[PDB]
Amino acid sequence: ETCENVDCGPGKKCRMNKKNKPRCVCAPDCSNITWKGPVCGLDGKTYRNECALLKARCKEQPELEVQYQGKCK
Repeated sequence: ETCENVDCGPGKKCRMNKKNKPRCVCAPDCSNITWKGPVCGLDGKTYRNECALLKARCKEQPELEVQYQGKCK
């Protein structure tokens, strides 16, 4: 019933939802990133930046990566 003493692991952080229940939500660390502009994902969708691609990777697509820098065609 609280975020205290709850370890979500790497890439996740605990957060209380609208029901006062602690949940592990995707909170990827993006400090290691080099290119800071938009990136084209292996799903063919552009992401405003890699940080966002990592969030989506963690939330829905495990095999998602950057297939090239810049916007997708």
